[PDB]
Amino acid sequence: GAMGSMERASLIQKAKLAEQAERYEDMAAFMKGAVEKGEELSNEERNLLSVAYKNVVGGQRAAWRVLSSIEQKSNEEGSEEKGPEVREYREKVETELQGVCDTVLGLLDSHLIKEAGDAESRVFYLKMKGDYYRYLAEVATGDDKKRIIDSARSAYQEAMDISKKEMPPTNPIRLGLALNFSVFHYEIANSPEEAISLAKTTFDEAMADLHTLSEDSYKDSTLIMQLLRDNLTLWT
Amino acid sequence: GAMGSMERASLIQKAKLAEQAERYEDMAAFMKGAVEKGEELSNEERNLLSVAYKNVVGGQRAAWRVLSSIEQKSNEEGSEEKGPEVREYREKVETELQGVCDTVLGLLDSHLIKEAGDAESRVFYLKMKGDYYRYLAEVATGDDKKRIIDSARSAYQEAMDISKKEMPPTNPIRLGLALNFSVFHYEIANSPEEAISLAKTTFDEAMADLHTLSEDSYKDSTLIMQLLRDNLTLWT
Amino acid sequence: TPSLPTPPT
Amino acid sequence: TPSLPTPPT
Ligand SMILES: *Cc1ccc(S(=O)(=O)N2CCNc3ccccc32)cc1
Ligand SMILES: *Cc1ccc(S(=O)(=O)N2CCNc3ccccc32)cc1
Repeated sequence: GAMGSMERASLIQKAKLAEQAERYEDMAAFMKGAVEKGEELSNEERNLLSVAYKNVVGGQRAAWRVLSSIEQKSNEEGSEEKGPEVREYREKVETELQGVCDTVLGLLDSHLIKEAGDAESRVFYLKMKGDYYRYLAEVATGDDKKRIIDSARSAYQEAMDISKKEMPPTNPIRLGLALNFSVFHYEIANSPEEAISLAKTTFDEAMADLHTLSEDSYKDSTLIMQLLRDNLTLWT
Repeated sequence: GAMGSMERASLIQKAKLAEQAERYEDMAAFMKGAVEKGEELSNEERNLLSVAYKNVVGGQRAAWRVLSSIEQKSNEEGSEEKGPEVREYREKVETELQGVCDTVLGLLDSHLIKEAGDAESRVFYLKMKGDYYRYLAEVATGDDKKRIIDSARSAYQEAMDISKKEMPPTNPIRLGLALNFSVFHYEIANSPEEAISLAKTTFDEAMADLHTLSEDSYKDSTLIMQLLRDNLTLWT
Repeated sequence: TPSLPTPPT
Repeated sequence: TPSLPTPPT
């Protein structure tokens, strides 16, 4: 790989520079290089990996949705035929998005998850696994679509089981996992009631534990609680 | 080139889709492919070429400025040594920016400018030539720096001479050219008085011609006049 | 629906 | 200083 000659510490330093520069494709390539050094990632390094790839794939998903909407409009009655270009370009963006998701999943499988023994690392990576399978599910249509959805569900579920056993109900990773798994239920699995139930129970159980927290911890936990409440407001 | 097998009309269609998707690197690659078909560009196609590349290079310039600032801070007294990484990454972004500018300049030289005979096309391309040499000047430091600045000046000057002879003082291309050449004077050529004089004269001469315009033309001309006034306000 | 945002590190 | 912006086409 093209980052094989660069020191691990240099790749991390450059990832932080790339973030400041809003160069997220570079950031992701630096963090991929850092993972490929073979060592486990620290808390801060896990967050850099996640920020890099969520920014890259987020841009691709936004583009895909714009193109898919145009393509949908084209297939309505009354619409003039404009040739294969919209489908072709949606397909190009889709293939690139799938490639990035496969790359992230490949890093998780080789070998981040298997070496992650502490709850904060393992839950973090399984949450990532669920998210990137969820992004693959958003664009899936073929024979493996149910399997893609089930792979996201399985990852999220394992993360949930560990987080419930090993983390307090206010832990930000636990909260963000619950937020994203609730979105999976609502947007991917056609299970809005499960989505609502999970968001409500997560919010309530976090509320009850806020008393144990420092001011700083409270800020982080309450921020994600408000995001859960925002979705509950949207869904009800 | 990788767009050689795609129809010209398809490349233009996809450029417009890429714009909607905010996929400006794709947009630029499609428009490069369209220029390389060898035919002259229409007004609308010239604007797509410009939008694509200005968005790409604008992102690179913003990143370069962030990195150059960090690099400057590192060379101040009191700053801890952090190794070669900031310089290396600034240099990487700089080389990529230079590459894009060279690509655009190469399209202009092969063969857009030489085939552009009407004032609206020729002025547009010479303005582009000045702008992309100006972006090269922003990052230049070596033996050719004066020559890079002079290449921007020469392009802008030829554009100005044609625009004054062939276009009304309210023409948006003429106005935008004057705006950018004034910025060249102020930011690159160490000539703030020339910058101010050019912006003032351009504004005044446009004001005097607004009476000839339709409501729609007035909107476009007055928008760029306000940008000239904004710079005059900043500079005085 | 919004999922978890990605603030700067 | 700001140069000419690049609005959507
Ligand atoms: C999945 C996950 C959950 C929390 C965190 S964080 O480090 O607390 N953090 C950064 C990512 N997004 C976020 C939103 C609100 C509050 C905190 C965060 C990281 C990743
Ligand atoms: C260089 C130049 C000048 C004007 C034009 S435009 O087509 O009138 N246009 C699009 C680019 N920016 C802009 C700003 C304000 C008003 C109009 C425009 C294009 C290119």
